[PDB]
Amino acid sequence: NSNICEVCNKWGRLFCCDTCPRSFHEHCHIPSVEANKNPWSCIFCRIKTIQERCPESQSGHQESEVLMRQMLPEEQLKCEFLLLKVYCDSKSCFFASEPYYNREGSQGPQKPMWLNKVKTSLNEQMYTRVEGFVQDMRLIFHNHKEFYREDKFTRLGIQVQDIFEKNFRNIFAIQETS
Ligand SMILES: [Zn+2]
Ligand SMILES: [Zn+2]
Ligand SMILES: [Zn+2]
Repeated sequence: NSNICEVCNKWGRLFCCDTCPRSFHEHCHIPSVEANKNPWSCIFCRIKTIQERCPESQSGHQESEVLMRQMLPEEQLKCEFLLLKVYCDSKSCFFASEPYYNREGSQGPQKPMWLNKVKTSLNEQMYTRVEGFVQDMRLIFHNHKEFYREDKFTRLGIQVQDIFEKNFRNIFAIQETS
């Protein structure tokens, strides 16, 4: 197994996947690494199994159809994995914890949102459709763009949104377009 966490790239108290060489901090994995379970398979491995069981699941889909899907166990898992792929980028730090807004010439968003809030919402099964999770994720970056205006810091929102959107298209097998 790797000697650094797959998500934050640090050493520490690491749990090792039994079916792949990745390792995780307990609360870096999503869901948090399960108490017992021998063997244990990481989210990467669990997603790869879904694909392998249903190869046709990789054919292209329309985003509108994916969004309306109910959050059954496979869709729950896919959203957890997509959230984890965002935390994998170091720039996610800016969006992880609860923000506050006090900048001359700007007003804070009406509905603040942040990664750890989405993480709790998934854990608590608060989303009934994929659409709920995707709307909160996109809200994080939209709030950031609106608040930071012409400050160059706006670009951090564009960057992490791009990581979200690429991973969304991969994980949910969105039909490729020009
Ligand atoms: Zn970690
Ligand atoms: Zn694994
Ligand atoms: Zn199948």
